[PDB]
Amino acid sequence: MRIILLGAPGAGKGTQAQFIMEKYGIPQISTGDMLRAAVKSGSELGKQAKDIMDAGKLVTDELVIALVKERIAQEDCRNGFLLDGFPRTIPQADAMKEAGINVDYVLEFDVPDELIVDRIVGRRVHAPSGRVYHVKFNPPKVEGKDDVTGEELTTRKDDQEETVRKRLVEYHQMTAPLIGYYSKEAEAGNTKYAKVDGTKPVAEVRADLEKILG
Ligand SMILES: Nc1nc2c(ncn2[C@@H]2O[C@H](COP(=O)(O)OP(=O)(O)CP(=O)(O)O)[C@@H](O)[C@H]2O)c(=O)[nH]1
Ligand SMILES: [Mg+2]
Repeated sequence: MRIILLGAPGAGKGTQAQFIMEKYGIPQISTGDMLRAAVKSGSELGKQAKDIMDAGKLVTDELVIALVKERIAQEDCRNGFLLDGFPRTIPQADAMKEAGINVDYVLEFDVPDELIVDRIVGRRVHAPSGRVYHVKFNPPKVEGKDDVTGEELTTRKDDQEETVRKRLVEYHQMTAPLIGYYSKEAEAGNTKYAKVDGTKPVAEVRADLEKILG
């Protein structure tokens, strides 16, 4: 089973990764994990990636696709793989096709923007220890305090509402054509495509996934 899982930043698609991995006996793979592992390994692609990253440059789509192709040839992908959060653009999807990398399902994990903003802006952290909380959905023991140390909890600057909203605007503009691309691929019989309501309780999402995936 070969699955691409797509979702907006903050939607929390990763909440279903372990369910999928355990269902099919497949690893969760990502461009970030692939790059880190390649650089650490000193492989040929890893050396190219390290030189680019060490200069503060972005790896090319061609190198990213080559890393995907290499990753899925590894023995742990014999049963398939869960490719998390990539492709991100039509050019990247077409490069997957040109390279010969088809998947069985593309799953779009949807959460409304306003709920994403709620899910994120309510987060609070204790930076010294990296413990995190949420005001409405997972309140702390003592209002505004880490129930351990009692130091004033903070909010991460990346989690500021205006930064969150800007990220979502950019994501939808980038992703709309890609969703349409995969719906077309499904119409052509090359893959299957389904949207998932990620706002539901996790067991409800899981049941919806089971109906999609058979
Ligand atoms: N912080 C940050 N994240 C970004 C940016 N652009 C895209 N992202 C993506 O947004 C996500 C932010 O993480 P988080 O707020 O935990 O979102 P999430 O949906 O719960 C994480 P997951 O997709 O694994 O379930 C990351 O997956 C990150 O790769 C950016 O400019 N800043
Ligand atoms: Mg994830």
